[PDB]
Order: sequence, then structure tokens, then C-alpha cells
Amino acid sequence: SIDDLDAEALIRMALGPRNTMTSSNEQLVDALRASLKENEELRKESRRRADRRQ
Amino acid sequence: SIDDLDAEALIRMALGPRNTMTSSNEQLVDALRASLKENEELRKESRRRADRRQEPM
Ligand code: NA
Repeated sequence: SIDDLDAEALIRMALGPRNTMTSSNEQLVDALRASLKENEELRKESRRRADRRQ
Repeated sequence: SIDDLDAEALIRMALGPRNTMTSSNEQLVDALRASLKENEELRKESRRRADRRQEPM
């Protein structure tokens, strides 16, 4: 019964798994990109403080 | 021809896009998780280094 399906399943029905897997991967890439930028910033902050501390 | 294809294309030829996209997804989840955990560890390290009492010299 379609009433029992969640949004993810409805979307896949309408757009197909190639589309939904592609969007999932794009979003994962956006998330990982953001996380690695935060990693870069944390490392920069750490280096500045090591320098401050001598 | 097959001789001109790079590795990624050979794997897709043999396994198809559902398999290769699924593998990419799984690697991306793994990478995301590792990146977020690493960030947490760096934040912990900065708290520890803020206490300069244990500072090597
Ligand atoms: Na310390």
C-alpha cells in the first residue's frame, strides 16, 4: 500500500534509483567536503596556538 | 576500444553502475564518519593542550 511508504521510497518510485543514488552521493560529497574544510580550519587553529605557545 | 578504457570504466563494464555507485556510497559514508571522528579528536586534543601544565618543552 502506497500509504505505508515513506518519502524516501516514494521519491525512488518517481525518480528511479540512478537518480536517488546520485543525489545521495552528491550530498555525501557535500558533507565530506564541509567536514574536511572544518578539519583544515581546526589544524590551522592548532598550528597558530603551537606557534603562540612557542 | 577496451584497450583505451581506464580502470574505472573497466570496472563499470564488468560490474555495472548500480554496483559501482553503491561502492562509492559506502566509501563516502566511511570517509564522512572518519572525517567527523578525526575532527572530534582534534577538538579533544586542543582542550588537552590548553592545559599547559603538561606541556613538553
Ligand atoms: Na596539557
